[PDB]
Amino acid sequence: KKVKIAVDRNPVETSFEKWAKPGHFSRTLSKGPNTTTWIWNLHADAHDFDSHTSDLEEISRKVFSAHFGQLGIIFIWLSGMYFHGARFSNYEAWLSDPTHIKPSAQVVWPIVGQEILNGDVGGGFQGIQITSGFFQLWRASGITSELQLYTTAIGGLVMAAAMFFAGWFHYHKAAPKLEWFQNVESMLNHHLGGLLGLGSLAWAGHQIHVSLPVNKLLDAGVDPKEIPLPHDLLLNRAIMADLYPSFAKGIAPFFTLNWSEYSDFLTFKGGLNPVTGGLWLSDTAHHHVAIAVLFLVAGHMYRTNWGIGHSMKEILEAHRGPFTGEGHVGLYEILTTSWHAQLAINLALFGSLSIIVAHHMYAMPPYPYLATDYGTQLSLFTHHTWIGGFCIVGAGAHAAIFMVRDYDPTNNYNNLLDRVIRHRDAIISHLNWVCIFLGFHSFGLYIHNDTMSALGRPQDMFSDTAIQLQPVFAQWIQNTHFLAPQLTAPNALAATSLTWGGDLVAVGGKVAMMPISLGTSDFMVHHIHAFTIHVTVLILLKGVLFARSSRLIPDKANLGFRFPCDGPGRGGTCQVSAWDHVFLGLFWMYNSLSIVIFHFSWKMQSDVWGTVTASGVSHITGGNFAQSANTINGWLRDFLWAQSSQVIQSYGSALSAYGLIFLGAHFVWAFSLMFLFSGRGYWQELIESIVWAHNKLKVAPAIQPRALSITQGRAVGVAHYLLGGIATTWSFFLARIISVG
Amino acid sequence: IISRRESLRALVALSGIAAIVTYGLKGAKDADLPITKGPQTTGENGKGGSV
Amino acid sequence: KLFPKFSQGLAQDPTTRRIWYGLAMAHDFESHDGMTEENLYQKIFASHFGQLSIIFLWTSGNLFHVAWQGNFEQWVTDPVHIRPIAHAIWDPHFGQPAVEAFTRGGASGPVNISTSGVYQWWYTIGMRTNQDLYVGSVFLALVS
Amino acid sequence: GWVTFYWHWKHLTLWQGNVAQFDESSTYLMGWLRDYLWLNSSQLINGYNPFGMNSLSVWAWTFLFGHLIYATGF
Amino acid sequence: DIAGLTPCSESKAYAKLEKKELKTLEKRLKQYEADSAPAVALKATMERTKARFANYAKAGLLCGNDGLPHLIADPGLALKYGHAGEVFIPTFGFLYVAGYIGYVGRQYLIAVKGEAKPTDKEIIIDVPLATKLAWQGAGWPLAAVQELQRGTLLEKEENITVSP
Amino acid sequence: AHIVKIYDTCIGCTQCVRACPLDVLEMVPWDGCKASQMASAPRTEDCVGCKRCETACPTDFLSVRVYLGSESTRSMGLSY
Amino acid sequence: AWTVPTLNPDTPSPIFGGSTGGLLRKAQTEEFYVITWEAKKEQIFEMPTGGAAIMRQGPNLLKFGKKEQCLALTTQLRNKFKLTPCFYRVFPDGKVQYLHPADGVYPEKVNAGRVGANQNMRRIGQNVNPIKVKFSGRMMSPAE
Ligand code: CLA
Ligand code: CLA
Ligand code: CLA
Ligand SMILES: CCCCCCCCCCCCO[C@H]1O[C@H](CO)[C@@H](O[C@H]2O[C@H](CO)[C@@H](O)[C@H](O)[C@H]2O)[C@H](O)[C@H]1O
Ligand SMILES: CC1=C(C/C=C(\C)CCC[C@H](C)CCC[C@H](C)CCCC(C)C)C(=O)c2ccccc2C1=O
Repeated sequence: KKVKIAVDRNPVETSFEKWAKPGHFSRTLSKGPNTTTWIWNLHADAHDFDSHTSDLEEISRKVFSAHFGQLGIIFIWLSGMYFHGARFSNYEAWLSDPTHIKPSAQVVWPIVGQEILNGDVGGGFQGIQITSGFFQLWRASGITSELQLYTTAIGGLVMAAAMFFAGWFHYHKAAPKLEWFQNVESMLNHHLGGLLGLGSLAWAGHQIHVSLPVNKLLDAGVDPKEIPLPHDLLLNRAIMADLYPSFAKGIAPFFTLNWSEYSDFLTFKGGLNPVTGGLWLSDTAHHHVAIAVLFLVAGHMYRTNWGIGHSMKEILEAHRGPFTGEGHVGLYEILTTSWHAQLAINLALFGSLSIIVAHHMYAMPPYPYLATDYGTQLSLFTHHTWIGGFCIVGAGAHAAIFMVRDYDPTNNYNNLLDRVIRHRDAIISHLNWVCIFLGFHSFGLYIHNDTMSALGRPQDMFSDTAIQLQPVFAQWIQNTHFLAPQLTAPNALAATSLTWGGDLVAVGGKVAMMPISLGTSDFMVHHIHAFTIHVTVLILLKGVLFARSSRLIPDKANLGFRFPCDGPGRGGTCQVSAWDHVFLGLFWMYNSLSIVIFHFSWKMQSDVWGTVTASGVSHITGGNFAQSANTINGWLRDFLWAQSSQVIQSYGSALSAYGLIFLGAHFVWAFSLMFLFSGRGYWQELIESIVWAHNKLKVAPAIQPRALSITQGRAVGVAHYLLGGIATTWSFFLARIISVG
Repeated sequence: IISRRESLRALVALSGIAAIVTYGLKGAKDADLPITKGPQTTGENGKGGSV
Repeated sequence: KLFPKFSQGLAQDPTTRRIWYGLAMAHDFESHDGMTEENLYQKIFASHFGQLSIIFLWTSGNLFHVAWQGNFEQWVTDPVHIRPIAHAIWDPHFGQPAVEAFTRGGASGPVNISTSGVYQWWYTIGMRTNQDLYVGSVFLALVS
Repeated sequence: GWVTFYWHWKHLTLWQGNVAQFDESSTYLMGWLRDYLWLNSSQLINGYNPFGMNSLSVWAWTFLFGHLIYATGF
Repeated sequence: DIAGLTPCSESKAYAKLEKKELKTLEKRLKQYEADSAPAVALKATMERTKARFANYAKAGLLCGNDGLPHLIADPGLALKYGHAGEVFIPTFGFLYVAGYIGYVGRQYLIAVKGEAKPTDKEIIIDVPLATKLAWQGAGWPLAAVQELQRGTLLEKEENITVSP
Repeated sequence: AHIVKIYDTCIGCTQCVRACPLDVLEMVPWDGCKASQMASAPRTEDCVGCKRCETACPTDFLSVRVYLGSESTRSMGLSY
Repeated sequence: AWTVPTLNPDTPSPIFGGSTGGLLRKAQTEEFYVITWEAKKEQIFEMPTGGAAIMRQGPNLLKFGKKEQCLALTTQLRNKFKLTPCFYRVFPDGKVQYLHPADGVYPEKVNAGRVGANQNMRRIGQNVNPIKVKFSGRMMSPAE
């Protein structure tokens, strides 16, 4: 059996002896400090497992049990939210009136006057109005009681200690060998089939047998203490046949292939559930069934111990063409003896999945009473774009680390990876052009509209009453996908969302989802998005391809991944390393994603969100997006100034914490400019002047004060730039959208 | 007319002469330059609000 | 090769920072090539004439555009409600709403309200008529 | 910038007449933000809009022009 | 009434703002049953609030044009008019604790340099040593001014310089 | 043409020469050290001034020393 | 025994399909630097201009546009593979100049017969003040 369990018994003694000696992992740190750069290099090099040792087996065991540590912390984090969902919440009261009672699950302690953050969220309850949307998960899960939240919180603590056991066991007691990890055929067969396939089979079975009969009784209208408990929905088939009359046929229509007889509770409805605003749950049930059958089929693709199935070395080495030399030869060997090469491809798509998730959830809101909660909708979009955006920059960072550390010029000869480096000047320069092309022809349209509107020439702007730049292609797709149930998807009862066209869903006198009409302001801002992503690509891909060498510095890989510079010579070589390109890319990721979440938070408030009266529905900001997003001054006036009037005068209320962090993150943002502008050799000399006054009063420390390193003072700078930048928009968005929505 | 460098330097400069010295009087189009118009209705009010 | 006449070490520079450092250390007289201390003080002393001749040409410019395009003779009589005028506007990029929105202060064409406040300084040192302001402009233009 | 924020805003509240609107709000930094920068930039940023424009549009344009040179400095 | 001021027990914008806050709490209190803990919490907020106004007027805090407690940070105008508790008492209540933390941290660094490698005992704080200096540093001004008289507080020009 | 001038505090451990990415430095005999050698810079026409030499000198207040002078097409590190 | 080897361009290049990081128009006007080594066996090195080239047995001729691009090639040819290369400097009038083992022995080891230029028989802390070297024709460091 080439695919087999292979571990090593007791590699590391479970002992506190190495906790006594910090910096024990590295040669350069184990000799103790003499300098405050020791304790920063301790935390910097702590999880740099490739730099501790050279053994790939010892690296692999370290990242395998650290992943149990991250999963074990997520299980604490989930079990916190079910516990704070249970003991300090209004989820009992929220289910009876989920239109007026604001979701709240954080309650503060009345000490310094901070009990004013316990707002009047309704439901006989005081607490911080949450926006993470767990109450919409739980109605979609059919929880209906705070007993169920408490039992799955205890189930979360149990699972977290099991995950902490597992990382302890699979590192200290019985840790795997190297060729266990290098069975990537067996890993994908198990993860596509068992994790993704059987997971969505199991969750569909939760949706068939628990969530569908509970949420059918909630939509038909039953108080949640009167609904049958979901174990009674298992043991009694006669209850299920009352709601969906095809459970009386049992599981006979499945094996007799009479699957059309399951049409009551596996549907293809589409659109939205008009009672609750969310997606249809029977639609999501047939979703996760058909997802599961797809992944279990795809989970039997790769060859492990019997000759059937594909082998990824042969799949890669066969796809070779006349333009690319050897083709994909040698990519299997570098995606199996390098974690950073795995981590780059993983963080790319997993970050790109998060932005797929964010865009597919305002438009197709999967949870009951999710869409009318405008606070949850704004946060669940905004969060999952940022979490995507960091992970995409992490793809650029750890691809560069592959090029510096784990790249092998020997085994990479005239494959794709060798030929990308050999025309890396053509790659960056044609990308340099299209960023400059997108720079003028997207942002200069805004400067044109600023100038024409300031010069009293509104007929010469780029707007709808002026030179019209319509998004012809995206308006064409909305005319097709709304007409898709006509003949291209004839079994759909409605469209796949309501952005494509049609009518709105009114739930509780508020718009769940209405159609989105794209205009010239939507044209300009989508090309702003194309601009900022191509520049973010430009910086990160320059760091990947010029990680090893350039015409500037030929021996750059010998200097490593994270170095400051090569000195002031040849004009200056500040920020030439591949660390420094993923330093600069974080600002453009910040610059790209801020305009994404600004274009979300103002298109929805102008053209989607708002109260409906069946009398000419009014939106939140009155319908002023295409009227005003032509100009930078429109983004200044109508978005950053008009909508800031709920974060600046929110004092004396529960939203006053958002007013503090609005000033708090305006501080921390600007605090970063002390680090982003200045440099070390100033601050080291200033320390010498104050070590002098500490020498004079005999309080000279033994761990000697040094200024922060060159790369560290940059890394402190971009960390406080992003923390002060994002938490500004966090508190701006939430203090806006909790009040007006 | 012009074939060398200093002949072309004269012709570009004299063509810049011939446009601009006319543009102030004959070349200010009725639709292009609203400053070269007549004094229209109002505008000469105080700066607003208070003093 | 010729533009930094002061620094021949910049004249041997084949790159484009030759232009940038020809500008920025052109007034760093202590580091020019062949500079002596008698040659140092003479270029500083003539440059102070260059600063003075700019200031008086600048101030004679303020006296001219107020005397010609300003409303100083109208502002003398009512110095509270009439707003001051710096210099009239000729921007051919304007539109017609941007002509009539900048006509203010009782003037004919578009104007700029002078916030520098040289009317209040001139009104209290005896200036009353525009003919007293042209004479001051021609005087400083001679002195410049 | 700190001496001129304090000069201007104590003089705005003096010249408007609401001399107590400073002393209530100058004691804490939100009143610097929502009563001096937010409140007094109402007619500035309205120098040009899609409704029209007025005499403040040359100072409205420069106010965005100043933010542009500033950020180009970073 | 020291510098254009007034006692907060005597001003009326102070009492107007007290009645402003209790108005906001009571119109927030009205949404709940009289047994409910979201109303028990708000009535406990009021009795912390109303005692707070009673205690600020009890201490004789100075209000002004805005009806807020204004502080007088000058001895001779606080000692004379009975306001040393505003600034002049906590300016020594602080500077006891401040130089306490300084002296304990001083004595820990002085008594660690005579060792094998003192940099190790700035990571790993000798807790039986550090707590011992923590308790016995409680008379630190009595110990510092005796060290101030010797010349052992100030190290001489053994200190490190660049180019004098 | 950058100005590289070294000093008598050299000990001749020749780490500056091995660190120089442009062969500016070489090792000349000199009796003022145990290793009987002191560096020399006969090729400062080729120097960029990237200061990899004086990142590598062990001696306090570095023995090798680079003064950034006037930049030719070799000092700016140009393939063009 | 050693003196000044010459060049023939007949010697074969490494097998490399060409990169865009190679020479530029500076090679046709100013200078370009060629590098030679004698390889024992056929193996795969990294080009300093990005990519990977394979060396062949015998002499190997390669050309670059910088001096660091050649010495960052010998650095991985001497430390990794224990070869002994040497690179030259070719001018577009055909003139060639010998550069790296300029007296045969590599510059980390003493040749006892190379001349100690650019040295100060004094300590770096014993420089003069810039007031003494002021007005030295051009701007001048006190370390001269
Ligand atoms: C799957 C996720 C993942 C994983 C496993 C890694 C793993 C690694 N990364 Mg990596 N990275 C990721 C995502 C990931 N990264 C992303 C998303 C980015 C883009 C932001 C980067 C950018 C990046 C860079 C630029 C570098 C690494 C480095 C490293 C290595 C060592 C990290 C270390 O020891 O730091 C230990 C952990 C810390 C020092 C903590 C950092 C403190 C953060 C910045 C503060 C923020 C915390 C919180 C959000 C703020 C609120 C806290 C509150 C108290 C205020 C290790 C291989 C380094 C490396 O390989 O060096 C050669 C390196 O230089 N990564
Ligand atoms: C069908 C079997 C199966 C399943 C379900 C998984 C599941 C998982 N593997 Mg995995 N793996 C498998 C087979 C399987 N593996 C095989 C055969 C190999 C060898 C080729 C590996 C090698 C491997 C590596 C190297 C890594 C994983 C990781 C992961 C986790 C992904 C993290 C995530 O997305 O959260 C999903 C989380 C959940 C679904 C929560 C449920 C967790 C369950 C209870 C544990 C997984 C089931 C377990 C494999 C069955 C054995 C039970 C145990 C008692 C013996 C996830 C728990 C990564 C990880 O997180 O490390 C810990 C990781 O680094 N796997
Ligand atoms: C608002 C501030 C600002 C501006 C304008 C720029 C501008 C630019 N950056 Mg940039 N940058 C900034 C802040 C800014 N940056 C910050 C804060 C950082 C820190 C991390 C960076 C980091 C950064 C990197 C890392 C990169 C850029 C890049 C670019 C260029 C791409 C855009 C382009 O070509 O469009 C064209 C220019 C504009 C749209 C500016 C407005 C000009 C208008 C439209 C017309 C021009 C006026 C006209 C000619 C009239 C002239 C009058 C006459 C008298 C002269 C461009 C030069 C990328 C680059 O150079 O490659 C493409 C790149 O790689 N920048
Ligand atoms: C993990 C293994 C995968 C398979 C999943 C098994 C999960 C365990 C579920 C056990 C719960 C009991 O499930 C099962 O109980 C009863 C006994 O047939 C069935 O109940 C049915 O059968 C009884 C006798 O036949 C009658 O009262 C009715 O026909 C009807 O109530 C339920 O339709 C079914 O839900
Ligand atoms: C301010 C600044 C510094 C100075 C920052 C100093 C060195 C560090 C800031 C304080 C550190 C975090 C020490 C404070 C906490 C210590 C652990 C001591 C704790 C003692 C009590 C507070 C518990 C730099 O070193 C620097 C370097 C490069 C570019 C820019 C800069 C820069 O802008």
